[PDB]
Amino acid sequence: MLPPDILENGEFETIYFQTNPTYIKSPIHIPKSTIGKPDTVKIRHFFALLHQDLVVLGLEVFVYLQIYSDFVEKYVYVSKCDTVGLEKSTIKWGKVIGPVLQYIINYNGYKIKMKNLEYRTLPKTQNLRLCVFTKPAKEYLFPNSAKNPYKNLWNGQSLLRWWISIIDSITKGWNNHKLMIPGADKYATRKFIEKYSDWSEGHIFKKDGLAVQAIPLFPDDPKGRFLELVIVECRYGKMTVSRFYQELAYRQEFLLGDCVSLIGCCKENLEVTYHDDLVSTVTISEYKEFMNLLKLVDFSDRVEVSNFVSNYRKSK
Repeated sequence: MLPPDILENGEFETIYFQTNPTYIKSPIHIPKSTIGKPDTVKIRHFFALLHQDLVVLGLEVFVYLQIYSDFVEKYVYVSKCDTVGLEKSTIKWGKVIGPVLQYIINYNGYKIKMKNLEYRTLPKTQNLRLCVFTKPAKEYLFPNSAKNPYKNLWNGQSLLRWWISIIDSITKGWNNHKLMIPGADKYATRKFIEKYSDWSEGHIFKKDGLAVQAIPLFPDDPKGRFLELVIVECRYGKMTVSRFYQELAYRQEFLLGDCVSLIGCCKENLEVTYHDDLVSTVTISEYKEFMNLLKLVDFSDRVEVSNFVSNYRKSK
């Protein structure tokens, strides 16, 4: 999951666990007329890097498996990524996030139970979709960490350049690499990807039809927050994909934001082999319990951070 260069024989330690694969309703609205509706299985991935007894880096990724008869539409959604900054870093965190995210993208050892009415076998043909949004918040995962002396505080453009470099390195040979900065003109968006030959402006989802039937609603996604409003306000039967992205540029999160951008990459018709890889798997409640404890930690306080790490090491 990580190179020996990064883990110096235990000076560093990883927290990594998945939720048990859980059936959910589709994040992309399928009609009820829809013929051949897929089953959607969601897996949460949490990764954290530890240096001695302190958290230094965190990454949360959600994997959605839209299981059809002959293939899987596999969506990999980066939920949150953050650093702590209590110590002088010494490590370029892209050299950790990259390999970890690539591991999560390519993981195919899920223990999926059969749909009711022993483990379900996934189709081998899988179409990958990697979905990332960039928005320079101060503390995505680690509260009060923006106060730390060695935390790098992104601006919108530097965070986008950082994510483009990471995603490009782990999506080599993929069918497309799409970047959209809602509200920016094409020339400004093109500047970020001028040195990336495989990247183009736009998005990866279906270009026409209703937006709710093409664009997935991910949790805590600026894109998804507008999709939520379209559904609540009952505009889901009228707003096209084109009109959605047009109006997305005028949302407060984007128009008042700092280079808030949306990245998508696809790889089509990848033959995957099932390969179990024994990792820590937890119930959803145990996952949320961990995440709720992490939200109550003062990550400006080495005492509270070391205590949180100590309590997790006890629970395994």
